[PDB]
Amino acid sequence: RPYIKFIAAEDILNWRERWVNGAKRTTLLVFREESDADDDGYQIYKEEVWR
Amino acid sequence: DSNNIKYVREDAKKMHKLWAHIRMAMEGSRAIKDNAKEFVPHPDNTKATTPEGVARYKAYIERAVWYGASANTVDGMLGQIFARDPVFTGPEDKFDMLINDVDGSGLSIHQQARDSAEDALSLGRGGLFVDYSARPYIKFIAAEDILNWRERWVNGAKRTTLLVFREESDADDDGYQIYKEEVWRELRLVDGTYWQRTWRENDGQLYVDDWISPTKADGSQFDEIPFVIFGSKNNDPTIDMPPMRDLVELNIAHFRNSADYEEACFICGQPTLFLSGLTEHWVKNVLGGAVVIGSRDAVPLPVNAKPELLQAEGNGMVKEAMDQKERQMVALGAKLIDSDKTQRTFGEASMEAAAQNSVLSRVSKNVSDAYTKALRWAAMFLGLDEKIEYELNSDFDINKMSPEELAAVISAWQSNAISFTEMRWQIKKGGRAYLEDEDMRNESEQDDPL
Amino acid sequence: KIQGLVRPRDPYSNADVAAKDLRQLVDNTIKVASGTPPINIPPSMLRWIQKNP
Repeated sequence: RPYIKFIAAEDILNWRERWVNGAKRTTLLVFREESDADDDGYQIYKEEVWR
Repeated sequence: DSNNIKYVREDAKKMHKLWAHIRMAMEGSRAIKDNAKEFVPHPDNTKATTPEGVARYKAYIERAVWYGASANTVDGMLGQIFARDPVFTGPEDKFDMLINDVDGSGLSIHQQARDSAEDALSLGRGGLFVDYSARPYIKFIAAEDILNWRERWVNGAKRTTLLVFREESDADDDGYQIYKEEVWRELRLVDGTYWQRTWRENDGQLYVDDWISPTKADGSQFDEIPFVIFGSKNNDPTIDMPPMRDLVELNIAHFRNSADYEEACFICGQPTLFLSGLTEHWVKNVLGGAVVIGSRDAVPLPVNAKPELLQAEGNGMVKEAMDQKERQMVALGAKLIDSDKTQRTFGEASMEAAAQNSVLSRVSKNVSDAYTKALRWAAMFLGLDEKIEYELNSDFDINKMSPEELAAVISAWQSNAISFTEMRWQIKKGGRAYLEDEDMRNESEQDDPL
Repeated sequence: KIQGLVRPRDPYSNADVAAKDLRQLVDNTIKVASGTPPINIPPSMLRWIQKNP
């Protein structure tokens, strides 16, 4: 199924706008996603994912 | 790996301080004065080290008056949220066990809803757990009891994998004493499959139980943990900031300024004679170490002896600070106090009522859909109807229905515009009828008396 | 407790009797504080053998 994420403002960190055939096309957009670690222990880490 | 289950997460430890302070503010002056070190700094710590300093601080604190506006604000918020009763949608005779005694203690679902809404309005967190014994039991887990939650992507979606909370019991011994035996529940979600394990301690022994996967009536186990962390903002594991923080801070400031004001009132609130231009000769001979001040007796004084009564004048800057903090709390749009002196021209507050009850319209929705999700989990335990809901009172500032209101509702039902059950819910909400709809239908089936 | 709470009497006579007071024995409950010696649990040793800290 599709998922509709929500990216906080500080996470959106790069983008571009190139005029292609007289149109504004966003050629690039890079944002951050942040999660924990599934160590078998109960300790919590911080992992990073860049989409 | 049977790891540290009493491990409390770092953000939970971070929030415990504010949670405890909010709790003491709710319990009122009894707790605030008891823990006065955290709230009211000592006027002079150098003296405070000395025993006369601690005696002075005890006198300074005992004279203080805690305003108790946080308790009234919370109480008022719940009053608007819980008027008449929350509405249950779906089958009712097939769900009566979750309604009459929600957790097998004779406590109705609406009273647990009241407790949960209060706990979410006070410190902005909560929890509802669903477990299968037969009958499903809805739990209520305080903000301070949830101590671990792990979130990752399972199939590329924000999923809750680990969740540990605390359970507290009182051992059934032969005597009458009370003990607090403690239970830890570990909820795990591996590879899209729910799991549950139990930890308990008693008589100096930590026990571990086998992993179990509670299954629905039709089977296929469970795909998500039956636990919602309902808060001020949303039902996400991340801590939602307590909505009561600002009001508490203002009330603490008002409390310490009240301490200052009361010290001033006790010391310099009584007039004093201040007999200037007086000699010990005059005192010891004619005054004789005593003065009669009443109207019946007249006291003489020597030349250039000016008497003048001194007392601290009113409207001091401490009192204006106190009044400003009372007004600041009112400005913070908090239902802590009601002023009869102030007046309102009607029709104005109708615009702001939307913003006045934002927190209410938000916590009500959060608690409502959290309870709806929990009831859907219970239904999947019993394979009952899954398209059921639970809604709180979304219409605040309730009041009795006027004759025009009642007549308009009747006419709106005589037209095919409002449902009959909706009409009856209107009339009950406005306090104009009390019996159930079906009992009324049965009473109105018979021919009219005439 | 009042030790001499019941005393004989002679209804035919009128003699003096001494008064008795109410004492209040007080109980007690001491507090004992215990603790744990410091334990060195560096994560280095646990991680060197693949055990979570």
